[PDB]
Amino acid sequence: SGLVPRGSHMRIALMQHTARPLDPQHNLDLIDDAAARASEQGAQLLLTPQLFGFGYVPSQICAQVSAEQVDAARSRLRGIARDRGIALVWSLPGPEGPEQRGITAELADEHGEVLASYQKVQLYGPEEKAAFVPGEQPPPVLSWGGRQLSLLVCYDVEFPEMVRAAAARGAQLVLVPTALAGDETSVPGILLPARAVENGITLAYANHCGPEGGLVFDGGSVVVGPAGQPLGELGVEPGLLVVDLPDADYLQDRRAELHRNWL
Amino acid sequence: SGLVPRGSHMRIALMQHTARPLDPQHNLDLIDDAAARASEQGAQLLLTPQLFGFGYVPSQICAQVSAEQVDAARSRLRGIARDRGIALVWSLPGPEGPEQRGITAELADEHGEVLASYQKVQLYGPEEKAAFVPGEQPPPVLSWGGRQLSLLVCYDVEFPEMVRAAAARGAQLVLVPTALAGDETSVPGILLPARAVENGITLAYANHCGPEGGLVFDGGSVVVGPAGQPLGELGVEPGLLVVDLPDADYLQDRRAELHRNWL
Repeated sequence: SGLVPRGSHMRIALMQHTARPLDPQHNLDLIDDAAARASEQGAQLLLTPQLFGFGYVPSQICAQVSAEQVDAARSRLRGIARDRGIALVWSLPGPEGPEQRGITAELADEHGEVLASYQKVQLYGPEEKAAFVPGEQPPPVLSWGGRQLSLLVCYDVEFPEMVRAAAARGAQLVLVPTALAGDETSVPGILLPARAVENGITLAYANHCGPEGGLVFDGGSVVVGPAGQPLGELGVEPGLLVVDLPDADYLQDRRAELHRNWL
Repeated sequence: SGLVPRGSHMRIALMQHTARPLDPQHNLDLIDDAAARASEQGAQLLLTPQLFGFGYVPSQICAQVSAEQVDAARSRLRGIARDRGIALVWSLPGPEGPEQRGITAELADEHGEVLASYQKVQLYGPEEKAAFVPGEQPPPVLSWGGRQLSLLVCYDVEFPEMVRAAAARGAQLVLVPTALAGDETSVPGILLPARAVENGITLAYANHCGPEGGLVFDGGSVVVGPAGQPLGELGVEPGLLVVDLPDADYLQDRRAELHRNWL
């Protein structure tokens, strides 16, 4: 949005769109188009929504999507990051067999090489819990573009423990593919701004929108800064949000040694 | 506010007012007046603000308020709960010597007998940290009026770990004397509603207001229900807020055994 400002050195983009269940040719063509568009606007990274490549249909992924088909979508996403020359964060099933995989988020750089991979720890509801194995590792944190970036996926961000875990390892910018349906306004309206304020961090949340898999996704993709203010936000239609990021001490004051015994 | 509705069995009141530093005769007369007023409106419990009886002046409490003077204010508050026949939550320095005490919150029943006592765990800024010893115990949770009540004080509630600690021990209604100054709108505007939503609990937050101890307190006392909605709220003037309480499963889903290693 506009020329790249002085005093920003990171421009990110978020893809909000409707996937077709079980049609990864169509869904990855959409991600390829968003990646081109984001790159034309001078974004360095595009964040895409949870399970976008197969559509958000956990039971049907478990029943019908083989490890080989997930690998093929993964190879094509690595091709898109490389061919459109933009870092990409996507979210696919994990690479193991259908009975042993989780839901993952991955960040690939502008060469197509995956720099960080994270397995969703907090699965939502009985369909996700039956279709995927929850992760057991804390979120990764890595230098990229001048900041420490971290990954979480959809329901994870509603647990202040999960965002606290990223921020305690140095995260400044937490990127969150999501798939939020059913007019759940409290998540982006109440919980995300608190996660940003209570850790002094920025969070980007890229959602589906529209009719998909028997649900109607909320859209509402947003980047929330460390005052809890939206730096940029979309409504309920497909869009590409592009935001330039500018260049109490809860993280120090918290009595973590007591808190960890009280959870 | 109005007759006691059908389908509410708990009416609470919150006192919002300006204390005079180092004048506990005046400040406890104000609490006595609020207690009478709350009881006339059929409230069963009155919540009052942090350190109200001596005023919010941590350095001057450390330097000039003896253990005997704190004990005298404590005895008079127990007299007010008993003589006005209403449970009272107040917040005083702890009962030990000036060098060893913390800041506490206490709940006394309508007989004047203290049912729960809690020592503030998260102290705010260098004056509070120099004047008081932080607590080391989790918040207490107890049946009262048909619900499980818990206590926290001012900055504690800004740590999702502290509210999570109360809710994990069964709290449904968390009562919070506070002393918030400097137009900190993110606390009641962003953080309190998240604490209520992310635990499915109700929180009552009773603040000072006006000119006191070289600060200007925000008022903004509020009761926030488990959707993050204000059930009742005051502005910036002295007032008595009276609220009738009606009669995702984050607390179950959270992976606490991983979270406690990641803090």
